[PDB]
Amino acid sequence: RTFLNLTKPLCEVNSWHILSKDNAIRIGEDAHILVTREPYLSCDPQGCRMFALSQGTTLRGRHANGTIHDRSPFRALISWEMGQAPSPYNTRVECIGWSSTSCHDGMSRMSICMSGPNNNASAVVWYGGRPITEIPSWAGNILRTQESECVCHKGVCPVVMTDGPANNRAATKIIYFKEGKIQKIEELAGNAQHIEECSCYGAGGVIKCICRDNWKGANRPVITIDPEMMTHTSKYLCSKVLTDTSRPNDPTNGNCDAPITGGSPDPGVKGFAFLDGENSWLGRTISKDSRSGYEMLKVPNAETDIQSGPISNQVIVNNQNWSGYSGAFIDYWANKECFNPCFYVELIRGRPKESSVLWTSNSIVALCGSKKRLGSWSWHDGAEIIYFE
Amino acid sequence: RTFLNLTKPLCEVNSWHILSKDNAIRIGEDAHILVTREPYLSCDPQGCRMFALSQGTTLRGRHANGTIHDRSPFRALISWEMGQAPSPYNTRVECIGWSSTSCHDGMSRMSICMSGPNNNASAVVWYGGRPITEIPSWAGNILRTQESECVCHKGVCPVVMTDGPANNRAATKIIYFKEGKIQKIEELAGNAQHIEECSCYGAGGVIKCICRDNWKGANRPVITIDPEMMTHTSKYLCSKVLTDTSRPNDPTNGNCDAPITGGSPDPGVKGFAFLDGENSWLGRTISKDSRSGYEMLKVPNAETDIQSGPISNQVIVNNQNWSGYSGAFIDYWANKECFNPCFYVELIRGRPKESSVLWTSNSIVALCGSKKRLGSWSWHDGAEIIYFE
Amino acid sequence: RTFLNLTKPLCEVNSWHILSKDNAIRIGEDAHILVTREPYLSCDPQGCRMFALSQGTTLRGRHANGTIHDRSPFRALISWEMGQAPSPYNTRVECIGWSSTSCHDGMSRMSICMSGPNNNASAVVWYGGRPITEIPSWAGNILRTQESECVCHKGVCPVVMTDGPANNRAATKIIYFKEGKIQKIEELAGNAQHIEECSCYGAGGVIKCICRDNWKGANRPVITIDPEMMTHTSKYLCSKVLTDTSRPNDPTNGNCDAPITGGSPDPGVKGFAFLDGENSWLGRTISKDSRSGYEMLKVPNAETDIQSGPISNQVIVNNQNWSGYSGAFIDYWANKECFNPCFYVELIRGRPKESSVLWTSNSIVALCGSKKRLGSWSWHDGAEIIYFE
Amino acid sequence: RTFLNLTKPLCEVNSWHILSKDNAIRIGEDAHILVTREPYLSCDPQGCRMFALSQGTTLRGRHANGTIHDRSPFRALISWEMGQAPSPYNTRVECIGWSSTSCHDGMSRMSICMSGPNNNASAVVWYGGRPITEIPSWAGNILRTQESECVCHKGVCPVVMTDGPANNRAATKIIYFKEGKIQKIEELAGNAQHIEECSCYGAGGVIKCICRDNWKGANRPVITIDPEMMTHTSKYLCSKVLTDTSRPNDPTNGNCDAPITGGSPDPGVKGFAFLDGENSWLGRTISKDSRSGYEMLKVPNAETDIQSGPISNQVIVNNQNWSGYSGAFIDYWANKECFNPCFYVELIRGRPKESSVLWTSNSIVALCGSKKRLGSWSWHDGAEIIYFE
Ligand SMILES: *[C@@H]1O[C@H](CO)[C@@H](O[C@@H]2O[C@H](CO)[C@@H](O[C@@H]3O[C@H](CO[C@H]4O[C@H](CO[C@H]5O[C@H](CO)[C@@H](O)[C@H](O)[C@@H]5O)[C@@H](O)[C@H](O[C@H]5O[C@H](CO)[C@@H](O)[C@H](O)[C@@H]5O)[C@@H]4O)[C@@H](O)[C@H](O[C@H]4O[C@H](CO)[C@@H](O)[C@H](O)[C@@H]4O)[C@@H]3O)[C@H](O)[C@H]2NC(C)=O)[C@H](O)[C@H]1NC(C)=O
Ligand SMILES: *[C@@H]1O[C@H](CO)[C@@H](O[C@@H]2O[C@H](CO)[C@@H](O[C@@H]3O[C@H](CO[C@H]4O[C@H](CO[C@H]5O[C@H](CO)[C@@H](O)[C@H](O)[C@@H]5O)[C@@H](O)[C@H](O[C@H]5O[C@H](CO)[C@@H](O)[C@H](O)[C@@H]5O)[C@@H]4O)[C@@H](O)[C@H](O[C@H]4O[C@H](CO)[C@@H](O)[C@H](O)[C@@H]4O)[C@@H]3O)[C@H](O)[C@H]2NC(C)=O)[C@H](O)[C@H]1NC(C)=O
Ligand SMILES: *[C@@H]1O[C@H](CO)[C@@H](O[C@@H]2O[C@H](CO)[C@@H](O[C@@H]3O[C@H](CO[C@H]4O[C@H](CO[C@H]5O[C@H](CO)[C@@H](O)[C@H](O)[C@@H]5O)[C@@H](O)[C@H](O[C@H]5O[C@H](CO)[C@@H](O)[C@H](O)[C@@H]5O)[C@@H]4O)[C@@H](O)[C@H](O)[C@@H]3O)[C@H](O)[C@H]2NC(C)=O)[C@H](O)[C@H]1NC(C)=O
Ligand SMILES: *[C@@H]1O[C@H](CO)[C@@H](O[C@@H]2O[C@H](CO)[C@@H](O[C@@H]3O[C@H](CO[C@H]4O[C@H](CO[C@H]5O[C@H](CO)[C@@H](O)[C@H](O)[C@@H]5O)[C@@H](O)[C@H](O[C@H]5O[C@H](CO)[C@@H](O)[C@H](O)[C@@H]5O)[C@@H]4O)[C@@H](O)[C@H](O)[C@@H]3O)[C@H](O)[C@H]2NC(C)=O)[C@H](O)[C@H]1NC(C)=O
Ligand SMILES: *[C@@H]1O[C@H](CO)[C@@H](O[C@@H]2O[C@H](CO)[C@@H](O)[C@H](O)[C@H]2NC(C)=O)[C@H](O)[C@H]1NC(C)=O
Ligand SMILES: *[C@@H]1O[C@H](CO)[C@@H](O[C@@H]2O[C@H](CO)[C@@H](O)[C@H](O)[C@H]2NC(C)=O)[C@H](O)[C@H]1NC(C)=O
Ligand SMILES: *[C@@H]1O[C@H](CO)[C@@H](O[C@@H]2O[C@H](CO)[C@@H](O)[C@H](O)[C@H]2NC(C)=O)[C@H](O)[C@H]1NC(C)=O
Ligand SMILES: CCC(CC)O[C@@H]1C=C(C(=O)O)C[C@H](N)[C@H]1NC(C)=O
Ligand SMILES: CCC(CC)O[C@@H]1C=C(C(=O)O)C[C@H](N)[C@H]1NC(C)=O
Ligand SMILES: CCC(CC)O[C@@H]1C=C(C(=O)O)C[C@H](N)[C@H]1NC(C)=O
Ligand SMILES: CCC(CC)O[C@@H]1C=C(C(=O)O)C[C@H](N)[C@H]1NC(C)=O
Ligand SMILES: *[C@@H]1O[C@H](CO)[C@@H](O)[C@H](O)[C@H]1NC(C)=O
Ligand SMILES: [Ca+2]
Ligand SMILES: [Ca+2]
Ligand SMILES: [Ca+2]
Ligand SMILES: [Ca+2]
Repeated sequence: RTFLNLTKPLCEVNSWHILSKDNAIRIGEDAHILVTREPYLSCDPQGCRMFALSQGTTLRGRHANGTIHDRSPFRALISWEMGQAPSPYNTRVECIGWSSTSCHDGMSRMSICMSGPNNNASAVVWYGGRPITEIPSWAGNILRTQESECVCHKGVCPVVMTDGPANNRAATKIIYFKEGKIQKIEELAGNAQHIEECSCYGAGGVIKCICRDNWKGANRPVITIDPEMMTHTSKYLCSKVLTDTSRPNDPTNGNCDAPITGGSPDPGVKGFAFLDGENSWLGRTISKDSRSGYEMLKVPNAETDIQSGPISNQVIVNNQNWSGYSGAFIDYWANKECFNPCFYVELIRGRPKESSVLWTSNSIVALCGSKKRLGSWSWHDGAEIIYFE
Repeated sequence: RTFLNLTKPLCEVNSWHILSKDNAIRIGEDAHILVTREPYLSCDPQGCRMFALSQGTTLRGRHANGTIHDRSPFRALISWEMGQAPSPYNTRVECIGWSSTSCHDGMSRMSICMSGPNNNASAVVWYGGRPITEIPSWAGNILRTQESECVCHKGVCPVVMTDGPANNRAATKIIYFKEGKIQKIEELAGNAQHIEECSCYGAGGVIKCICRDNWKGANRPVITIDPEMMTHTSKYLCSKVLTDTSRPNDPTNGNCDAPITGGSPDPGVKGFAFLDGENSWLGRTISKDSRSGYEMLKVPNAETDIQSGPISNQVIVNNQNWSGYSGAFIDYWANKECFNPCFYVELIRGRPKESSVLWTSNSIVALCGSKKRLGSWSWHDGAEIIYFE
Repeated sequence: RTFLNLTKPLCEVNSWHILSKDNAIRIGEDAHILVTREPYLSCDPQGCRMFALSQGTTLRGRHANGTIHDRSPFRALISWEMGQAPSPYNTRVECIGWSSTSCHDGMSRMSICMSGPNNNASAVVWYGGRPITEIPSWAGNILRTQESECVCHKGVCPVVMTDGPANNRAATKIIYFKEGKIQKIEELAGNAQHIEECSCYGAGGVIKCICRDNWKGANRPVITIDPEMMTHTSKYLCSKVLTDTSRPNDPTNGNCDAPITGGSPDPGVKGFAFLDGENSWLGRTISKDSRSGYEMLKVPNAETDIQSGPISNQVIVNNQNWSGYSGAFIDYWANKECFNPCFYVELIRGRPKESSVLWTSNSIVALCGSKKRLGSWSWHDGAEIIYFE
Repeated sequence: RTFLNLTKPLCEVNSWHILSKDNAIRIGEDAHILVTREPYLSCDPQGCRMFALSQGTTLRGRHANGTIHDRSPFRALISWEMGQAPSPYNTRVECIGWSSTSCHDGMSRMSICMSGPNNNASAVVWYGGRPITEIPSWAGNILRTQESECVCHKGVCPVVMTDGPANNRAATKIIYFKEGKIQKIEELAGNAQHIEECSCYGAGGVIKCICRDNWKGANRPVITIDPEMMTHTSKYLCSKVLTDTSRPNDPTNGNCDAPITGGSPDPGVKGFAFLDGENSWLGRTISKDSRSGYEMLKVPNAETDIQSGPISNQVIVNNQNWSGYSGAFIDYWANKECFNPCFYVELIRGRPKESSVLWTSNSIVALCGSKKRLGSWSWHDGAEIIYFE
């Protein structure tokens, strides 16, 4: 039992295989399943777990009414065994709040939750199930973080947090933790103009965080982190293949160093990418307007080449079904010589796209890379909204 | 593993961070959640757990009708993983009865329940999950105890118990346990005139229990116990900031050595304080009349100065929401050179304040100290009573 | 871990303290609780568990209809953590069938279930969770066993089984198991004329089993087993305090060596006694006709003196409430120099006594000895049958 | 822990004893039980577990409507503690998909699930709870596998898989795994003309797989695997006692090297046999047309002798009750000098035979061999379909 070192390179990926699917909304039509959103997965030496923000109600409960609302005192980060649906009976409360991240350093799990009023939020940083550190809001406007896993190297786990406007310049910082205790704080530097909801992974001693610019860019920011020196750089994905939502049509040429703007009507969604030269994969919603569909695109040199475009594709969720947030995680403790990319998609059901119900929740699907050429089908949520009417 | 000793000082506390919230009434509107009251938390080397007295029914069950009643043969002390709500599926029965305390000595957990008729109640003392000792009523009138955790030092865990009237002089004893066996029994000594429902914590080799005088006093008794010498003293909180409910307006001067009378309509509520010179915090309901709201007041020298008043505050539960009991606990096994104060508030829903339902139950919120200046918002229960009509 | 040796005497018992209560019918009015009957408790080095025969349905399920029926292919011996109610989610299936026993030898648990048709039943004997031995019916008429725990000594665990009529002379055997394998089989010897449902405990190298004569006697048979020699004797309880149900009024003199007839209208009920000279306690129903109420009577020399009568009494279940089977168990792994007697009462609800519902089920209460003089109250089931109409 | 080696012979079997029964449909009438089909059991050093393919809904859920359908993105292989019913709360997700196998090699469990569209399905091979290998369809037509446990020897676990028509010649392969990695792939050889849903067990260094010829034969194919050389042969069960469903009347002689055709209206059902000279047992449905009843027949030399017929029988499920799939498993880690045959019967309820409900599910019964002559009765599902109307 030792601190995780990000020594290994990323595995070659040619297609994506199914890892897990919880069918939460289908099950929760009758069983006692908690209302969630903002899910993710995170692993540790023993296996992987699902994580999400509970709304502190079940899906069939009367309190599901009004769960489109983002921030309340009734939310918490919960975790559970991968593949089960989240019930009041099988879920571990990691921390209390309405924005989270979590990662395992090889010894113990760090979980962070922000809570409080918009003008005076605070994070509590847990390690090994105990609270270690608290961090007050520095800009007085919804202190918040990744909504997917963080990554650790030799016990140091960088976390990206933002405080400030969601629709204008904000105050992002990279906080470097060890055993839950702040080792260093950096202000965001570089050419990314706005940072939300980073999706982060490690390979060859480098952590890359692929984020949501909610202010300008339909191209995604990328923060590159050295967890040994505890330093970073930022810019945008170079590729012309735009991967936020909403977004305009892909232009001739992307831009490494500035946002590519446009699209309607929404300013962003959490997303991810794996960036490894020829071995690069970008996720995005199929729709360039709405959180519908989900596709993986193999885009060689997406990180460096403004003319890069897709050479493969795999549909994860068909464009007749609702998607949601997406994020990266890796089973860093697999018995492999390489770290194999994995990702999840949040399958949002209910408001605001399905207004015949009073609630908003999600289910989860997760996939990992394969070097083989595997066939694909759509892993949509599967619930019938009529049954909830 | 070793027996806990209380040699560490209390941590400096400048504000309170969220530790846990179970949202039990919201969840229990639809899921199978047990009806409880008299909750608390208690920790051990592995972590902290939630505790409460079940009523032996679920919240939506027909048998929730009538659960304002305090003492029945269907009640039990239950414990569960911190943050979950208490269901029939995730709860451990610690002991049977209708008044309890529990605490971990570093090796094993002691749990004590009282049961029986009013005139012939008895305690059963459990240690490591096995029954060790039984204690028959000495005064023939509802033998009872703290309703929050006890504290242990070098194997010795003092517990404060009362037997006798709730509205007149009663027979309080301090019973000193080791591995669930009585080491010594003391009658209450000193200037506290009536003792109920002590909230106790250790620091600096000293256990302080802040109690409820249900006879005359709107100021809270304080018992100070030396667990090495197995002796105690008692008096009242000196501060003019009165902390029982009901209470009169705060007077110009408190009284260290007599009850301050007044207040309407209720004789008392379980509460707590942390008393550490300048580093002193008093909890109380916001209402001076009713169990609504909850505030933390930093009252330097509350223990010693009749003129001591607040220098800061933090609303825990707004005064538009119901509160209930509150009590002290500490994670004495944290990785810290000091013991950090924690507390909970019982958020009572249903009767008698909400008589549109037939039941009485509660949810839990718990917070711990921070040296930082954290923002705050109200952590009220969050259930809509209309949904239960 | 080591094999249990019955090296200690019984503890002195002056009164009985509450050990556990599951409130299963109150909870199972709304939560998913299995229909059961024939419960017991059994301990091991880690603590004690509850056991019962499930009916393979929940209480509120439609399949609860008709659960007065004793023997179906849907029944199983389930065990669960002491104090919880038995749900589909917290119960361990020990074995399949409609009559059982179970005991822990200090290394692993042996469980035995009988199943099959009346004329062709069979036992399966499990050890450490694996099936070891099978035993075919020898008399072609409902091969069956204790319905409470067995007892082990130096790895030898005797079990009493009957096969044959319930209303005439039957073929009872004592089978001595070690690690689930048969060591020896004895035909019943001595003066007991009919044996059902033995309740057994150990002390001082002797196992005593207090049974139900369903044929003739209102006095209970007593089998005395030597688990080292693997031999036994039998007779009846001597006391004039008759403890089966139904029974006649207590005569002025018992009978050590023949059944005392009389009683209407029930031929018997499972019960128990602790027999230890002056330290002897007899349980029975308060009603002499019906499974109503439950009392403990201290009857010095009940085992040897036909004139022995009660010197003290404790009501366990008042005679306005339903009782049921009762049986013995001991926490042989307690940290005491003596083995402390415990018992349980099955609190039967529904048919036949409560015919306004379609089901028959039970809850459990359990108590253990105290040397103190504890007060008592009634530990009845607590469910309101009207809520199930 | 060490790799399992198939060193032991089969145990003599003269009758079958009950091992487990989950009563899932009875319980699931009211409790939250997943819809399933294609169940099995599989053991490991600690005991045995139940397995099945969930439909990603509860039985009383609205999503149970349409669960006759075989292949959806909402299915998964789930496992749970033997004898419990499968709920969302007690089931482990082994892998995602709509065809499976699993087996333990003595060190860890391998589980394999196929998912995807009919023309582009893929297997994912898990070991120790982590994905190891992926296998794309080779024939573009529902890559699929055993639907009961595989068997391992010295770390090598062969698995039979088919891809191609269900009603014509298909491409079957035997894939030999070690630690979830492919050691060798063989095309099916020998005289079996069509292979589906193999039921496999090991004894004396040989693995025997008794399968389903869904194209022609009402006699069952038998694949014999040498797990050290990683080679096999195939033919049919010799015996005139035909054991697929549907089937014609048993002919005067069977045929070891070609299918015996006929029967109406269905082309096959998954089944099993244990083949060990005299000590040979064949399962089959009692009906020759429908999945009704289930019987075990002792058919000496069924593997070699075309004139072999039954010398004994045991009814497992009477012919007034629905059966379903059946399969082999063995507790290879029992404390016996032989490996004792076990099997399960899938008890299918709902569509198509019970059209008054919208769903299809099942419960499980499992039995193992006994050398004794045990009595038997019918272990039918036991649910009342009227309660679901
Ligand atoms: C970001 O978050 C942080 C932390 O969550 C937060 O920090 C707080 O900042 C405020 C100032 O903005 C601090 O407030 C101070 O509180 C001091 C003590 O207040 C309590 O006690 C008062 C005295 O009570 C006694 O006597 C009265 C009158 O006779 C009697 O009613 C009482 O029963 C008792 O006997 C009391 O009046 C006061 O009441 C307020 O709060 C209660 C709930 O507790 C509420 O019910 C009341 O309605 C009322 O709101 C309170 O209970 C106080 O002495 C201090 O006042 C001095 O300084 C101010 C300048 O700020 C002067 O105006 C004043 O003259 C005083 O000399 C001041 O009010 C608070 O302590 C901080 N808390 C912490 C934990 O740091 C920030 O506000 C947040 N930022 C944003 C933008 O939200
Ligand atoms: C605090 O709680 C404790 C714990 O429960 C409690 O302590 C008990 O105190 C009472 C006295 O208050 C003690 O009662 C004694 O019991 C003796 C034995 O009684 C049993 O047997 C009697 C005879 O039974 C046989 O004979 C009759 C024919 O005579 C026949 O019907 C029977 O079938 C049988 O053959 C029997 O009469 C008696 O019945 C009582 O109790 C049963 C429940 O078991 C109930 O259903 C009946 O309605 C009835 O109440 C019982 O079954 C008894 O010998 C003894 O009598 C002497 O003492 C009293 C004074 O106490 C004298 O008045 C009398 O003349 C005798 O000299 C007495 O009844 C009991 O043993 C204590 N138990 C323990 C565990 O200590 C405290 O009272 C509680 N305090 C408060 C304030 O509530
Ligand atoms: C077994 O399943 C396999 C796994 O899914 C499958 O293998 C797949 O085979 C298909 C057909 O051969 C291959 O498709 C090839 O894909 C590349 C990549 O195409 C993607 O990118 C292009 C270009 O996008 C950009 O420019 C367009 C054009 O101007 C803009 O609109 C856009 O915004 C971008 O700037 C895009 O046009 C493609 O569009 C397809 O896919 C999406 C979903 O991702 C649909 O929404 C869309 O309508 C259309 O169907 C696509 O996004 C392409 O260049 C080649 O020409 C070819 O199309 C897959 O790559 C291959 N996948 C893998 C993982 O191997 C097998 O086909 C399947 N077998 C069977 C029998 O079903
Ligand atoms: C305690 O329970 C014991 C456990 O069950 C039980 O012991 C059983 O005792 C019975 C009665 O002695 C024995 O029966 C014997 O069985 C053999 C084999 O019978 C099976 O095979 C024959 C031949 O089948 C083939 O040919 C026929 C006709 O041409 C075809 O129809 C069939 O397809 C085959 O091609 C078959 O006729 C038998 O049919 C019976 O059983 C089936 C269920 O399997 C029913 O559907 C059917 O109606 C009929 O009842 C059977 O399948 C036979 O050859 C002997 O002559 C004799 O019948 C059991 O073998 C024996 N079992 C064991 C495991 O020991 C005890 O009886 C019981 N005690 C009490 C008191 O109940
Ligand atoms: C869902 O929640 C909304 C918001 O609380 C409920 O709408 C309120 O209903 C109350 C009681 O009738 C009104 O007095 C409020 O003014 C309404 N508020 C708003 C914002 O509309 C609605 O009733 C709930 N629906 C259900 C079915 O519970
Ligand atoms: C809640 O509990 C009360 C008390 O048992 C019930 O009130 C009784 O109702 C019974 C049955 O109709 C009447 O005979 C009595 O008049 C009532 N007793 C008292 C003290 O009021 C009430 O019915 C229960 N309510 C529900 C909905 O279960
Ligand atoms: C069960 O599932 C079927 C299939 O989805 C449902 O049938 C549909 O019902 C809707 C609403 O009545 C109709 O618009 C469609 O025409 C039907 N579709 C088909 C394919 O038949 C059926 O309603 C469901 N039944 C229940 C009780 O949920
Ligand atoms: C507050 C800004 C932030 C990022 C743009 O909004 C997020 C957008 C969300 C969204 O676009 O769906 C939902 C998130 N729950 C919300 N985060 C919080 C903490 O409320
Ligand atoms: C019996 C006196 C005691 C302290 C005043 O009453 C308490 C008051 C209560 C209260 O004020 O809410 C509830 C407690 N459940 C009750 N305790 C018992 C054991 O019934
Ligand atoms: C079959 C005789 C036996 C003992 C008299 O009957 C018992 C009586 C019972 C009873 O008196 O309540 C219930 C038991 N479940 C039953 N046992 C079985 C195996 O059916
Ligand atoms: C696809 C052919 C295959 C074997 C003949 O059909 C099976 C028949 C079934 C059956 O006969 O009941 C149900 C199985 N779930 C199905 N398998 C799959 C993967 O769909
Ligand atoms: C108290 O516990 C601490 C930490 O285990 C230990 O170092 C110290 O010696 C203890 N003091 C006493 C007097 O037991
Ligand atoms: Ca954007
Ligand atoms: Ca008071
Ligand atoms: Ca009798
Ligand atoms: Ca066939």
